[PDB]
Amino acid sequence: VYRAFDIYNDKVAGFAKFLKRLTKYTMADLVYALRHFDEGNCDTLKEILVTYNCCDDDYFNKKDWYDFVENPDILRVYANLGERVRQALLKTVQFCDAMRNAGIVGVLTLDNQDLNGNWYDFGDFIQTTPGSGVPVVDSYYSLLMPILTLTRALTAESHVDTDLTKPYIKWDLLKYDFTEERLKLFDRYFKYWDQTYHPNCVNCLDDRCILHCANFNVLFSTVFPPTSFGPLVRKIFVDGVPFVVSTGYHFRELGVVHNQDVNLSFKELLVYAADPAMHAASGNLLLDKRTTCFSVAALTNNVAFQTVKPGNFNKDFYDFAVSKGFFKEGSSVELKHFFFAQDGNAAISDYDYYRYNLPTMCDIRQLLFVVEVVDKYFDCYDGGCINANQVIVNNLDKSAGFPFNKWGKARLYYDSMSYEDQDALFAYTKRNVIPTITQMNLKYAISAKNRARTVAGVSICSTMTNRQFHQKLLKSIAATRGATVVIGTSKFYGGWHNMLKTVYSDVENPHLMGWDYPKCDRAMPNMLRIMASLVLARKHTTCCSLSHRFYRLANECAQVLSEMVMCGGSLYVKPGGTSSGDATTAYANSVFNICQAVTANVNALLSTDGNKIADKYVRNLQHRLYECLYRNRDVDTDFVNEFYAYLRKHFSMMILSDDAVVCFNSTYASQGLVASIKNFKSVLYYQNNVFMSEAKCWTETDLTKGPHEFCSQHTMLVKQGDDYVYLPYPDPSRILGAGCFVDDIVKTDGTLMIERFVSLAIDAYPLTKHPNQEYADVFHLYLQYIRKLHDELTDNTSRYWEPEFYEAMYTPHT
Amino acid sequence: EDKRAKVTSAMQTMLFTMLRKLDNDALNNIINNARDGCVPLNIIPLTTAAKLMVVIPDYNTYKNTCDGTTFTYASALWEIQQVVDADSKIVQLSEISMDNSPNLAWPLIVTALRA
Amino acid sequence: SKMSDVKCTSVVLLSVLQQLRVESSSKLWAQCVQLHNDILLAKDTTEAFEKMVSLLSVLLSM
RNA sequence: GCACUGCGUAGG
RNA sequence: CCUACGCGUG
Ligand SMILES: [Zn+2]
Ligand SMILES: [Zn+2]
Repeated sequence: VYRAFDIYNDKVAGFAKFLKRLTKYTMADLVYALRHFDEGNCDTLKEILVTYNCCDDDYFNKKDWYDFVENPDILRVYANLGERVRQALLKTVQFCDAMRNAGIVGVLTLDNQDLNGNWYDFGDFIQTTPGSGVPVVDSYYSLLMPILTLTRALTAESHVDTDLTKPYIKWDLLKYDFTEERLKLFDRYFKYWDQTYHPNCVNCLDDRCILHCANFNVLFSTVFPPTSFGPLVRKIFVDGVPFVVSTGYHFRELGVVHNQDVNLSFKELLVYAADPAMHAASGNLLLDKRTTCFSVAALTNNVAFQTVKPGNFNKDFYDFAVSKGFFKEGSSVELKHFFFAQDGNAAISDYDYYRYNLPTMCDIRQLLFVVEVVDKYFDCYDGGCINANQVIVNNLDKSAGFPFNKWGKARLYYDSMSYEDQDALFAYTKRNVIPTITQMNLKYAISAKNRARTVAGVSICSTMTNRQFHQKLLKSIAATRGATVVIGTSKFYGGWHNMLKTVYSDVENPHLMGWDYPKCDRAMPNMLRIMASLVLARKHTTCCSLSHRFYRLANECAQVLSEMVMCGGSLYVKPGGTSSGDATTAYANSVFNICQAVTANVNALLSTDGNKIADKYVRNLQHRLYECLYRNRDVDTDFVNEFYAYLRKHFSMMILSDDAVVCFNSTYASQGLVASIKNFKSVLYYQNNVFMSEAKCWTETDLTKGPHEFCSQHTMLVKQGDDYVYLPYPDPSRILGAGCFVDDIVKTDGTLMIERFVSLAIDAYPLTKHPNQEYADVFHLYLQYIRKLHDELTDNTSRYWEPEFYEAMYTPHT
Repeated sequence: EDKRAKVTSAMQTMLFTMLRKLDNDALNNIINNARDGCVPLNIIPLTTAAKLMVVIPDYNTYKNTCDGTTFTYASALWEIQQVVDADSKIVQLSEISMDNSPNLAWPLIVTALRA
Repeated sequence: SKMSDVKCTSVVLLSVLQQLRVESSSKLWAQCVQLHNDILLAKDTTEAFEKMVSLLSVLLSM
C-alpha cells in the first residue's frame, strides 16, 4: 500500500506518500495525516486516533468533528497524543546519544520512528571515530514541530517531576525570569539542534535568528504560568512621590526585555498614562466567567454593558421602490442586508472568540524559506523611517484610545507636541518598550449576519510611533500599479480591467481560484504576525540598527500582538493575533496571505511523487527546494529567485489583506506541481489552526467569466467602445439595503442627502449591463429616486440623474 | 498651548488620584520580597486589591464559584458585600436560587472584600 | 411583498422600543433583540408574522 | 465610536 | 494643492 516517507537521494527528494516488534504506523504517517488534511480522506488520522485511545469510533459519526471552530473538543482528542509524542522526543535524544557514543554519522527521519518511540533504522549510517558522531535532525524536528503544539506534548512539564498524575508545579507569583528553565527544556528536548538558541531574543544576531528563537519560545512559554507573562513594573520615586512604572516586558516569544533608559515633561506624561501599570495597580481584582481569557482588573465600580441600536428605516425610498414594481413576491432581488441589534453581552462574547487563537509553532526551516521568498514580493517598494513633519494623517477627528479618549481627540495630542517631541518619543521607543491599552468598540455596520463586529482603537502613542516607523513603506505599497498587492489601485477608470489583465499575464493553462480566511484576525498565529512585522521592517537596513529594530518589534508585539484590552471598563490579556486598529493591519494581512500561498505551493511540490514527474526542470527544482529547506542553512539567493519566478509564471496572485485571487496552470495543479484548494486547506489546518470549507471557496474554469468574487464584488465582461472590458458589479441586495436603511436619522431625509444615492449609483451602474433585467432596474430606480429627491428639494444637478456621468466613471480615460 | 497645559494638568491629576487609590502596605512588602524589584503587573491586583468583582453568567457558575457568604479565590478568603444585577439593582442573597434564577437579570456582579 | 414590509415593520418597532427606554431592562431588551433578529433572518412568512405579533404585544404591554 | 485604500460633493 | 460632508479589507 501507500505509506508516507521523507526520501532524499540524487534521483528524488521530498516528504510524500509513496507506494511500497514494529507498529503498523510510524511518526511520519501521523505527521503527514496532520499536515495534509483532507476532510474526505481522514482514514489514517481516524485510525491513529482510535488505536491509541484518543477518541472512540462514535466520535467520527458526529460531523464537523475535525473543525476546531465547530467542535473545539477535538483539541482535547489531539491532546491525548501529546504525551506519547513527548515520549518519542525523549527517545529520539537517547538514540542520538548512542550514535555519538558509537561514532555513527547519519540522518534521522520520522519514517524510522514507530509511534511507540523506538527507532528501527540503521541505514545511511557511516561509522567514524567514537565520540564524534553528529546526527542530522533538521528535517526530523522541523517536520515534527507543528504537532508538538497541536498535540500539546509538553503539558506534562507543567507538573512536578514531569508527571501528569501528580499535582501542578506552583511557581512563585513574583517570579518572571525563566531563562534557566528554557535552557533546561532545550537541553532535554532539542539537545542536538546545532543552531544556537537564545531564550531572550534581545541577543539575536538577525531577523532569522529572532524568528527561530521566537518559534522555540512559543512552545516553551506554554509550560510557564500565564500570570508571569506581561508588563514588568517597579516602584520609583518621582518628585518625592511613589509611581508604579513599567520597566520591561515578558513576551511569550521574545522572552524578557528590559528598558535601557529606566530612571528613578509632556512626553513622560504620555509614557506614564499609556502604561497599564498605574491603572492595573489602582484597579480592583476582577474574575470573569463569561470568557476563558485571563482577566486583569476592573477600573470601574460597576460593569458596563453596551448595546447596538436598531437601524433606521427610510420609508420614502422603500415606498418608491415598491411603487415601481420592486420587491415583489418571488423576485430574485431581496433584502438580505440589515442593521442587526445586539444585547449588552455582545461585546464580551465577541472577545471570547479570541479563544480560537492557540499557541502555534511553525516549521522553522519552512517558515524561513517562505519569508525569504516573500521578501522578493516586496523588493520594489522602498521603506524607512521618516520625521514627524513627514507624517500624513488622513483623519484627526478619531479617538486617541484609553485614557487618551477622556481628554480629547488626536488633534489635541498632535498639536500639543511639537515635531521634536514626537521625534524624541520615537527615539525612546527605539530604546524602550511602551505597553499600551486598546479599547474595543462595537461597529455599527450593514452586515448580512447576526454576529456583531468590533473595532480595536489603540493608544495615540502606538499609532504615532508606528506611523513614523512604517508610513514610507505603506505609502510606497499604495502607490504602485501592477504588483501582487493591489492596495491603492482603484476599481474605477478601468482599474479592474488593468488588474485582471495583470493577473492573466502569461499562464499556459489559466484557471482562476479564490478563498477567504476563516476567523483570520482571531486565529492568526503570533509567529506569522511576527514574520510579517519583520518583513515590513526589513526596509530599515540603513536607517535602523539591530537593537533599534528589535525594540521596535518588541513595541509592536506589546502594542498589537499581546496587549491589555479594555472591555466594559475591565482589563483583559489578549491571547494573541492581530488587532484591528494597527497601522499595518492591511499590509500585515497581505504578507500573511502571501506567506500562506507560498507555503501551500511548497507543500504541494514536495508532496508530489517526484518519480512520476516527467519534467526534468520541475524535478530538479523540487530537489533543490528540499536542499534549501532541510539541508542548507544559509539562504540561496539564486534558488530563491528561481522559485519566485516559477511562482510568478505559474501562480499569478492578487492579494488584498486576506482576500485573494489566483490564476494558475491547470495541468501543473493536476500533477501536483502547483498548489490547489486542498493544499490551502491543509496549510490552514496545520498552521492557522482553522478548518477551511470548500463551500466558501470558488474555482473558475473560464477566464471570460472572471473571478466569482473579489472585494465582495463580481466581475463581468461588457462591451465598451469596440473593446471587451471587465467591470465590477456588486450584489444588488447590498445596495438596496444601503438605500433603504441608514444608521442615523438625518440620512433618512432624502432631501438633505442626495450624494449617498449618487455614490450608490456610481457603484451599481455596472449592473445595467447584466443579463438580468431587475439588476439594471436597480440602477434605473436609483436614478429616478435621485430625480424625485431633486424635485422635492427644489442645470448642474441634471448630471446626477443623467447616466453619462456614471458611465464615464468606468471608462479608462482617467 | 493652553490646551497642552490643560492636558498636562489632566494627566497629572489622574496619576495622583490613582496614587491616592493605591496603597503601599502590601506593595512595599511585595517589592521588598522581590530580589530584583521587578514584578509582573498582573499579580499586583491579585495580591493587593482590597475589593473583588466577579461576573457570573448563570446559576451553575454561581454555585461552582462563590455560593455562600464567604468564598476562596486567588488563595484568599473573600466575604460577600453586594450582589447587583445587569440592571444595577441590589439583588439579595436569598433571591439567588435555582427556582428564582429565571427572574434574575443575569449576569450578576458580585462585590466582595478581602478577609 | 409581505416579507419586506413585515421586516421593515419589525425594524421600526424595535426602533420605537429602543426610544421607549426598553434597553434599561436587560432581559426585555434581549428578548426584543432576539425576536427582531429572528424576523430579519426569517425565510418563512408565518414565523415572521408570529414574531412580529410577539414584538407588537411587547410594545402594547407598556 | 479603529487602521488604512479608493471615489464623488462644496469652498480657500 | 488644502479642509469638511458622503460612499471596500479587517
Ligand atoms: Zn537568536
Ligand atoms: Zn529606519
